Amino acid sequence: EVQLVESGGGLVQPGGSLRLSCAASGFNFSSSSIHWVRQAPGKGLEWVASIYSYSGYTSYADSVKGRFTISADTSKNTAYLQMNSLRAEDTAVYYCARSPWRWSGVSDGGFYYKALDYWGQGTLVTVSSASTKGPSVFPLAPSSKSTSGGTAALGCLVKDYFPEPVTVSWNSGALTSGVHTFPAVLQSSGLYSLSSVVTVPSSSLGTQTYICNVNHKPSNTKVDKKV
Amino acid sequence: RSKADVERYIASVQGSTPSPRQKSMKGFYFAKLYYEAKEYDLAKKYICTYINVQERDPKAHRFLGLLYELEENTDKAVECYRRSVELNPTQKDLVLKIAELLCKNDVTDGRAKYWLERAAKLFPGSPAIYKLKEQLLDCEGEDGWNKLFDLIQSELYVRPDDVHVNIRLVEVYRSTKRLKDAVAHCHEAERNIALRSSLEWNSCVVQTLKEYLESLQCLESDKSDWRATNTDLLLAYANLMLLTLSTRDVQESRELLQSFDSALQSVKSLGGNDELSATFLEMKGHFYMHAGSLLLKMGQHSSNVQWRALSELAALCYLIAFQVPRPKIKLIKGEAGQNLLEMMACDRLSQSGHMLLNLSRGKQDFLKEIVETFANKSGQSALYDALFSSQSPKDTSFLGSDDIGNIDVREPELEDLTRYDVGAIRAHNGSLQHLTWLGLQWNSLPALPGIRKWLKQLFHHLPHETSRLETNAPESICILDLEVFLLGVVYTSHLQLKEKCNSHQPLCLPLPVCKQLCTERQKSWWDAVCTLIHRKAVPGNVAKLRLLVQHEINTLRAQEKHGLQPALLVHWAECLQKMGSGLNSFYDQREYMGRSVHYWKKVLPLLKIIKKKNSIPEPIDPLFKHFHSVDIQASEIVEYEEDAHITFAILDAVNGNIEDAVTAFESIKSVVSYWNLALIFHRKAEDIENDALSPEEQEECKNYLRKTRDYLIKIIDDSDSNLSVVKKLPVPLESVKEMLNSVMQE
Amino acid sequence: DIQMTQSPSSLSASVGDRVTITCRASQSVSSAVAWYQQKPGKAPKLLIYSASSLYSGVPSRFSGSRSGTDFTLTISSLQPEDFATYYCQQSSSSLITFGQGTKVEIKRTVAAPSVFIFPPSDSQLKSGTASVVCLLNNFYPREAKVQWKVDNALQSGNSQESVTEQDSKDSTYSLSSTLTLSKADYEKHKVYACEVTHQGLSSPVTKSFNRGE
Repeated sequence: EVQLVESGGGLVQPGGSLRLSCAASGFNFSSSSIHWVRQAPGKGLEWVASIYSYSGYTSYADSVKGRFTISADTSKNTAYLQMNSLRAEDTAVYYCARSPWRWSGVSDGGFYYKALDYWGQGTLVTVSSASTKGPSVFPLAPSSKSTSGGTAALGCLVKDYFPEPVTVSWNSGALTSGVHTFPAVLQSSGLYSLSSVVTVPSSSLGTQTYICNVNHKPSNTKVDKKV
Repeated sequence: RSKADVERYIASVQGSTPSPRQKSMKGFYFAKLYYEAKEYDLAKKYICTYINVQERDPKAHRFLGLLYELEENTDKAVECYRRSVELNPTQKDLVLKIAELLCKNDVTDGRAKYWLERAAKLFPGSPAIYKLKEQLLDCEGEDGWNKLFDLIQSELYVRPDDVHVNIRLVEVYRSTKRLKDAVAHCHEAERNIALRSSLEWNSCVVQTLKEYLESLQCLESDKSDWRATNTDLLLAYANLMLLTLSTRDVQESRELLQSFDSALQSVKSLGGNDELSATFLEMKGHFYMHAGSLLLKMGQHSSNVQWRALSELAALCYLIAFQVPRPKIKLIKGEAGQNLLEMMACDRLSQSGHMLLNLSRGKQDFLKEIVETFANKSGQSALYDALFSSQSPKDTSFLGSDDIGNIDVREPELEDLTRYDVGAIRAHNGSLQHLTWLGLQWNSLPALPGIRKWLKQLFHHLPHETSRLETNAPESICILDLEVFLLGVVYTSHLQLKEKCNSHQPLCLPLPVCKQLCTERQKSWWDAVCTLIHRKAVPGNVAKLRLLVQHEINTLRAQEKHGLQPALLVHWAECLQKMGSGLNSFYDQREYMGRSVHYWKKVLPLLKIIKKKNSIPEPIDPLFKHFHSVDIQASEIVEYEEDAHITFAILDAVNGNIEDAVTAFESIKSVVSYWNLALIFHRKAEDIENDALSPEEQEECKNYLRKTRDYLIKIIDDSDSNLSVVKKLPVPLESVKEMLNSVMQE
Repeated sequence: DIQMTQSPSSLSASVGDRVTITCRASQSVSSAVAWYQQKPGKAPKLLIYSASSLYSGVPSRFSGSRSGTDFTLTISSLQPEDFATYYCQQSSSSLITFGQGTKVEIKRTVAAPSVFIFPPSDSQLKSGTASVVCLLNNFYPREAKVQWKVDNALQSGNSQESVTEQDSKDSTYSLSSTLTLSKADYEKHKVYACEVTHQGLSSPVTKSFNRGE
């Protein structure tokens, strides 16, 4: 019955602005301290903001000090993280969470929170001046003649797309096992790129038609490619 | 001397020299006696008129400068001395004064330096000369001024609701003469609900705005935003008027009215169809409303003959206000601004509304007479007379020029009034003073206010009842606790005022005029729980605020050592039963009925001891003052035992113990038991009425619907016959008839 | 500034093991530390609060402890559902900081990656770029090092790689290495070799292709 819902994410251009909304329900929002914690891809948790339980004095990490502004509204029973002068470095998954007054203590020189009990689903925020774009699929077939005995390896290269995510399937889901689709990497240009591969018996190569199906929904792109 | 001695001399020389020129040439000698009778808003206008004909008198000019010095208006006082000095150079002491005042107010301008040089050569090396030399040096430098500004801003970041700090920001802006920034912050700050409630802040708002209007910067910049800032002045005046009337004395309130009326006359000429015009509309109503409240304040202290005439006069004022239509909300630029304006509108209609009623309850169609007799333009002059001194020009006074056309002379409807109150709960930041007033105004009416809706408008998403009722920790506060609290605050307040007047009407007092109606204990609690909920507390004071609330919880829930007189508990019990018994949803019904049973279960032990004419153990420093005025008597015990047994049955029914509920309901032939019997017989019928099912059962199902029809008919039959029964109905009569129509068509 | 240094960065264990993770506070910190479990992509969940107090609902096999400025999370008997990343968190004056994190990977026997190199496709050369792909499939452990040779010449700063998470069936990883530069530079060299070093390889192994085959 108690939950936190994050909203107000999405992509934005560097130097722009966004506003996240953390909607709370089930606990008295007045006596709870609200925090925001971002996490870049493959990185750890970074505390970015806090709001003392019953009054709402702000406190930010120096990585975002002066740019972000966190607020709490009793009437709307919702907290927000206003973000300005967004940089590519701020690209990360932003979570919110509460700490009851039972866990919020004030001491000489600042206040402390014992732990973060309730967490949200986490809303994504991408900051990149690269504009939306569909993927270009380049096939990766085996230049092998039964190299690894009875099994060979094929794959597809999904490249020059923005933004995440891309989804891949083989033979429209017929070839489920043996597949390994790797996470994408930010090419210095600004567009992401990944690879998808599968191990299949070499004896069946040339008989069973192998096709990778990629779908980049943010740009309404669909591409099937045989190898 | 007194007020009569000086205002009677008006007719003395008025009958000796009636021409306008000689009438104004006596202004200095008129003002000569008002300065002695402690009238400075009046003496100011008297001398100022003599200055309009005798503009070359150095004595008169200095006298006004010395009077503006008492008013602490440095810019105005200095200029007056300047005129007297340039007319007559021999006034050395004024050259010192000018130099003395220029260095104390602001040194940034070289004008303070110049006048100091002259002051030196007029008084060679006098003790004051060095004193001024040190004063001029005192003021900080550019780095120093910027240094102070950063403190205030850094201080305002974490303390935006601090009255003093925000005031200092306006003073710092004004010291650097960047008044545009002063008003800019002043405007963005009139959206703060707390600052808007600060008497001293609004006073600063009136000045910083006026200073900007006359300021050279206002004209040079543009005439486009001129209207925007002008609106805030009117808004500030309304807020300032509300506060001055309550705290300040009779004299100060009247003086503020004149500034209000001057602004209105200066604004009406522009008109138009934008925020300013709409603002003028709503503020116009406030003017009369407060003016009516102001009128009633004077009459309270005065004799009976003046009271009736003044209350008659006030009744017209409130009427004028109520008539004024709801302002055009769509026409404002922003959501915050428009919502504010409506909030004030609701406040106007609510406050004026109850007053209109309380004054009209005195006699039969008393309102009609008020309009038929004083709606005449003769009343307009009788109003200006009682409020102001007739000497002021009646041409530029908005009061004397308003077109009083077609006064509705229609008493207000309760249903409209309720929605006005509910919409205006946030008008005065929900001060327990505000609510305790409203709650008392409805205490004399036959329809009760939607208190639970008031609290929902203030503390949003605060649960009706907290799951963790076991402890008294104030994180478990519930809208029920508050509703139970306000009930006692008003039940207590009413009894206290009843005792006061008995030693010496109580309903008739307007909201500003009356003093604190609750105990400082109660007020401290409400202010605490409010600051806590809205998240405007202080990290350090959190634990103290938290404990202050916790202390009283055990009393609002009738736990260990509750300072509750049995009568107050009973009042809580029935007031929640009937409050809940009219609700539609089950969640709310259950909660309100639960609490009602709870309080009942705590009283009945007391009633039994009282039933045998024994003594109740009186409390130790109770939260809600005990009174023998309402001490329970044996004559009423059996009724409560019966009325309580109903509340028990109702909860049994809501929980599922229909067998025990019906057995009890049927035992007592009460109007309320019919509506309950009917409502539960209808449910057993409707569900089973149309599904495929055993025919014998279907006949039994219909049989219940037949009982429903009969009980509703018994209600209406007994209702139409006697009025006392109409008031006992747990729901409105039309609601009972509404069900019956559907019951029979089924 | 206070810092929570978490160790180890990556841990490998099997079911039933008594596992230990530790965080050191630079300055002397009071018992206001917490522990969290974050499964891949999901939200972080609270395990221990106030250093050694168990959060209601957490299994009893979790326990927190402190010694000096070193805080330690202890799992008495590891379970399959506990194979996730963990974080330590301190709350000092008006500031919260987290450890770098600790990934608990399922331990298994060693496996050698079956490598397959792939050339850039005709379609990609049409665009004007050239990407070489080097697969490392179903190996263990995560640690490995790949190097690129253009005509037996080391390359760095122009290629990248990414690794899959530990598979659910065999508990093995996979790596895709991409060497990206212009077609012009790709047509300037003939031989291309991808070398791999790994604990499972008896000796380093390399596979290569020549433009045109």
